Amino acid sequence: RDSFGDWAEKFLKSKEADGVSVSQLNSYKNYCRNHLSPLYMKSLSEILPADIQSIINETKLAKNTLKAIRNTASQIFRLAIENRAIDFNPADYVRIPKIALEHHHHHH
Repeated sequence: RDSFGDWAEKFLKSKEADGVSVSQLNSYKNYCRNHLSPLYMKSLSEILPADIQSIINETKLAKNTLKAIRNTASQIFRLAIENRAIDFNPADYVRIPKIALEHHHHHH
């Protein structure tokens, strides 16, 4: 009975009350709204570890951004674990792909 959107909104409000910068707070909101959008409408029990990994596959941005998305999710799941809504953190099972060749591709 615990939707990711529920806990995400609480996490957002939590950090807003914690005293983070508005731009920073809006960053969290953007992560859960845009990237974790499919998850936001799902329940914690309906969220798959490989499903989050799929979001990382579809999100094609810089390393820092990819990890930031996952880190944000991890913190949200941790909050859920605090209330014991979910029993584990699938986001911490998500690994950030390091597809990196020393030789340049098309973009020099």
